[PDB]
Amino acid sequence: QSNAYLELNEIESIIKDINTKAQKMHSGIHKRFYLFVALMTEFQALNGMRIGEMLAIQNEDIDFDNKSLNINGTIHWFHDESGGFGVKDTTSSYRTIGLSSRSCEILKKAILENKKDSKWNDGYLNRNFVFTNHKGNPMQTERFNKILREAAKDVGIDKEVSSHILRHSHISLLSQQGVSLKAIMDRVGHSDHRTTLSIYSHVTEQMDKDMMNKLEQVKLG
Amino acid sequence: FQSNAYLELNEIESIIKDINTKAQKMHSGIHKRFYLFVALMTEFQALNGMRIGEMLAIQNEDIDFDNKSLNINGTIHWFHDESGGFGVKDTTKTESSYRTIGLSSRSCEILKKAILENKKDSKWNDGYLNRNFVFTNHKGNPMQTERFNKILREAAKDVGIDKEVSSHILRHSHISLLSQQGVSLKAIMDRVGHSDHRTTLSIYSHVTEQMDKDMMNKLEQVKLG
Ligand SMILES: [Cl-]
Ligand SMILES: [Cl-]
Ligand SMILES: [Cl-]
Ligand SMILES: [Cl-]
Repeated sequence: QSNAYLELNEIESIIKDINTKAQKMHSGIHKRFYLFVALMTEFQALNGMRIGEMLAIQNEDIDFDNKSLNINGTIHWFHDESGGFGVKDTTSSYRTIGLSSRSCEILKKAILENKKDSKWNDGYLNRNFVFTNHKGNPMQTERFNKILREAAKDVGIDKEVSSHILRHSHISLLSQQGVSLKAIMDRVGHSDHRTTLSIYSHVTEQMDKDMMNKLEQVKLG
Repeated sequence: FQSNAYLELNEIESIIKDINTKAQKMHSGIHKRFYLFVALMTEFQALNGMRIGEMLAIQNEDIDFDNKSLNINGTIHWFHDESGGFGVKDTTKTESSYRTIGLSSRSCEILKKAILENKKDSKWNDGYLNRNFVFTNHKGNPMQTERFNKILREAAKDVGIDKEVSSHILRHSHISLLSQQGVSLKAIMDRVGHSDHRTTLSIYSHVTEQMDKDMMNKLEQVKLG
């Protein structure tokens, strides 16, 4: 839609709820799921990629020195020869975007958890994915979304929620910060431009309506 | 098109302050009046973005203080009317940039100040020919643009601005401000009119290009856990 996004503070509150669930948990498997969904929720709100793209991120795709991420495939959901579930497709939404410092922490945290489980948990088959379940597979979309809805509801948000709304939220954020439609698309990808353009329009129209309000603040004498 | 192409808010603020400071030091009531009015005009154009000719053509009846709006319906033509008033308001339709714009409280304040001063003069000063203009000299005429520019220039010099200045830069400054506030080009255009749109366009593009470059810098402030 046109109003199909969340406010930063709504998302913050979602992430805090999920982290809270993560902390009460005893099962390490459940803890990892909730921990990671919290990371993924923030990451997507802060970077705007599709969920399929975020699930496909691998260690080599990140460049922490230059604070950039190379987005170059999505998940195909079938088993590879090793039993691993979910395989990366390399096969033109391909792009390189910039990572904030926060986004880098998020990635480092994911990778740290992954090094540890790789090393200590026999069931964790490292295939170099970053956002993984306890088996080292890219987390399944349906699972991420389920946890996200449940949190959103628990937190009293009324809107329907899913990974899409997070991507939309990032587009809404870039709009509010005065980024141009073209720059937003370089970052978020040229796919589904109708939706992107629809959000851009809605937001920039609110900003225009706020014009006299902002000018009210300006006194020079 | 450049940073020399408009003024920062604080540069405008210094200019106004310098102009008012000069006004306070003056003996001649006529000179003090010019300076006081140049200062009001400088702020008003910076806050509103009209061309100087349109600002000079503002009359009491064009202002709607209750709805905080201004009706921009004419510009000044520099010739004498049949009573000897210099500068006449032209409202011809074809040179149409006519528009209604919103005024801020400060802009309203500014207008009320100028009008109050004109009322004093209209009542006491025999040589004030009252034609309802707001931004006037002591004869009741719309102030001449060169006398505004000359004072504006000296203010800029004295305050250390090393840009080329005239009324235009104030209009450009307003456009720059609305661009930094994330106002769409369509909205800017409705407020400031379509005249010299090549310039409006180039300012908007320059600023929006700056804002795009500042993207990562802005995002660095975003943290949600
Ligand atoms: Cl963290
Ligand atoms: Cl999963
Ligand atoms: Cl005042
Ligand atoms: Cl004059």
